[PDB]
Amino acid sequence: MPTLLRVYIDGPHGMGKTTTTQLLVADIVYVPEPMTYWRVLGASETIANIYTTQHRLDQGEISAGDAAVVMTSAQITMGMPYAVTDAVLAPHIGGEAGSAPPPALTLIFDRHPIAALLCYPAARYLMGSMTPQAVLAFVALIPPTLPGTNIVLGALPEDRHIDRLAKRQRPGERLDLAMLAAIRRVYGLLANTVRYLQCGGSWREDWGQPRPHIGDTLFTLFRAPELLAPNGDLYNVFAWALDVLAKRLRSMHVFILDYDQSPAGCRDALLQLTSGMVQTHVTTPGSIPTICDLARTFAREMGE
Amino acid sequence: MPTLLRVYIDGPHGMGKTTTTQLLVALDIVYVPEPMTYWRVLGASETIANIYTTQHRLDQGEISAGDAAVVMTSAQITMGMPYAVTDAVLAPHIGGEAGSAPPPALTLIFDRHPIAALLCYPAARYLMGSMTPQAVLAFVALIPPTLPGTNIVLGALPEDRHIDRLAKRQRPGERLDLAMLAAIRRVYGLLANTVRYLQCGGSWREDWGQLNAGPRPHIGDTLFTLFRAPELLAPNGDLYNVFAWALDVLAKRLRSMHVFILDYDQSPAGCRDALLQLTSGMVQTHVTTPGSIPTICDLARTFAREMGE
Ligand SMILES: O=c1[nH]c(=O)n([C@H]2C[C@H](O)[C@@H](CO)O2)cc1/C=C/Br
Ligand SMILES: O=c1[nH]c(=O)n([C@H]2C[C@H](O)[C@@H](CO)O2)cc1/C=C/Br
Repeated sequence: MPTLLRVYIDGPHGMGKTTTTQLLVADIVYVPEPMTYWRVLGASETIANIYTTQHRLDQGEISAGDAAVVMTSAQITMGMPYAVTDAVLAPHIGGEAGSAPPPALTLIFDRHPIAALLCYPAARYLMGSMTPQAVLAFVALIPPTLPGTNIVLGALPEDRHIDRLAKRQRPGERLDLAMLAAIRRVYGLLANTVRYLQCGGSWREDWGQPRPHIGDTLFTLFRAPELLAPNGDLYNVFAWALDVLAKRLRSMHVFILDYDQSPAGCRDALLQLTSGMVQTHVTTPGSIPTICDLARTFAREMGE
Repeated sequence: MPTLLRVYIDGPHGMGKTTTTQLLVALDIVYVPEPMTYWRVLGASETIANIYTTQHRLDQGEISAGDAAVVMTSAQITMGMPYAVTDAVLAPHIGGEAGSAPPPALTLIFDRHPIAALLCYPAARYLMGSMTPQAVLAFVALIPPTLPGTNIVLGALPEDRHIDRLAKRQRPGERLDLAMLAAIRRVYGLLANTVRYLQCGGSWREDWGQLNAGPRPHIGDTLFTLFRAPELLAPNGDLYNVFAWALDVLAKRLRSMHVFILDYDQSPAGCRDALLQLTSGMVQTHVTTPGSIPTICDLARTFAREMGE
């Protein structure tokens, strides 16, 4: 069976992810952000909706709970194209290519399902607009990590990123620096959690508070009072959700892209990170054509 | 190599599903209750009361269509949470199908299945106007992979006996809405058909234009018919590719399930016995370790203790 190489460009927004990633593509397909689904298809102006709710809450115009139903609902719309894409792609993915020949196909996904199912929801809770239980519901629904999941997260100084973000302002966005901090922190903890997990870290054994300290992983976010029994013990439901987060993240292949550089530079770098990524076999002869079409139809229909 | 028997009893509420689940376990077996405590306090405060109140305000016209959808969707996420985590932890303990084959080492009787929270109630709420079809399809896209030996028992009870039954008991927060009752009844009815249609070779794509335990049903009698929504249709008339991909998943998820029908129009013990009879010819699965049984047993035990009653 021929091999496929899937790469998921992810990280905080405003770092130049999309720009540099189309820049290297345009055997290689680029799956963009489902902007059309966000703005029109699934609902109208989801982005605007998200940034507006926060602001009304920020300004005391709504309660933390109103911001939460809207926020939760919006996050459902946000990752819908990602959930179906993973779901349909899942059967075609086989085991890792002996890592391997040039892959018969390279998919450049602009973000992975975890952004909408884990990262953004976490950021919003850190922003006071999502319940830690809603977040934990998103985690529980995270699809099993298919082999060959290479996530490229980005690295960029804060003030440089604020400069860059001043422009990557999706339709109806608000330059919220606290959200930028929250999301940077969330993607930071995540890079740390993957390592902690890959280095043998056990959240249940470390809960009591080489490899990162549990206090520097996503597990810290869930020491939320809402998640605890009157005796301080995490409820089992929530603990089982942390077990899921743990097995979904431990098999993901993480790579870092320093965005503090020129477009051709960021782009070159990304082409560099490619040599250590895990590729896989497709399950059928028709997998490559069918995957290629999938990717081209997503772009065509939802890219904006 | 031990074998496990999983049985999810599902269907519209108010049919007596839980008494009969419990009676059956009173006759080894382990019962996994509805996570009423998660819905009342752990995940959110009075989630069921919220659902019935939100639809009401929508109905009364106090809240607006989208105001309700935003509440219904968040309420549906909370309702399904315990179901989705329990499924995710179970998954790696489930091995190949064995059949019903000798007595299983462990028998798990679940009150409802993940699709109740991620498909049925949401599809029912869509029909009630309190949810959008895009969102229902969003949930559908997140329906976890169907593990082998996924035996689902749906109930059958006459519309009238059901209404009376509903009319007698009292859920906390629930409100007698026979419009939702009919909605939930039709939805579980399309589900039953859907499984059979898929198991009879149907391809919703082949038959989209047309919109065993019996013959193959007409696509219009399956759940695919709820998605002929204008908002899911492109200008050219067909469904946008996102939504059609969601329906492919729905097909994949339900075609490997083993669905059974239990008639609830009999005494509690009658139902107890009718279900004990369907159970005999239900597909078992091996576990992935002898020690998966103890584990599985305890997971079920803790779930009950923590979220039941
Ligand atoms: O879950 C999400 N939620 C969210 O708030 N965003 C924001 C970031 C930026 O404002 C704009 C474009 O990424 O939308 C992205 C996603 C991505 C999901 Br895949
Ligand atoms: O998704 C759901 N949503 C919903 O409205 N309910 C209602 C039914 C009844 O009124 C009450 C108890 O099941 O809650 C059940 C479920 C259970 C899903 Br698992």
